[PDB]
Amino acid sequence: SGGGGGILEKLGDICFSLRYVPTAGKLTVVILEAKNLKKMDVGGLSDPYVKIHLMQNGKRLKKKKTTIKKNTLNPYYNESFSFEVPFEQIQKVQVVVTVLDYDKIGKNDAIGKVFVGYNSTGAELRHWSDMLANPRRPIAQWHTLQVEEEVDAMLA
Ligand SMILES: [Ca+2]
Ligand SMILES: [Ca+2]
Repeated sequence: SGGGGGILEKLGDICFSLRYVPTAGKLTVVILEAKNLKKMDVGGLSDPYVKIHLMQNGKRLKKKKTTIKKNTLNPYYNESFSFEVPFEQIQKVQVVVTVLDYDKIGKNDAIGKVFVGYNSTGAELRHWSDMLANPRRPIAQWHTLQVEEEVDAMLA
């Protein structure tokens, strides 16, 4: 129950898998696809890429990013990323996933973001809990993107 703050924001959705291997402390995130993304270019679509941050206690510990897909609101990525998180800390971290529009000049604006892990709620918490309940198994799930203002207030 609960969560769902981004549902009516019409920013789009992201699908990714999570896998956690406790013995090795290996956390794997596969960015699969995004859909229904907000348009971010005047006269056009968006040039989306995805950023992943590992966080704890308001600090960005590690940063990864996908390749950029041009001129689409429904990008497919299928790009894998791994992090090292010891099992004693896996319930105390966040994985933050942000979709942005690449612009050749100017700060790249976020479309929206979500996080899973500590302090996550709703479908975000469910995905994380499913990952932890099933060591070694990747679990794929869709998530609704939420405005950065809101998500960042929860992460800070
Ligand atoms: Ca733009
Ligand atoms: Ca752009």
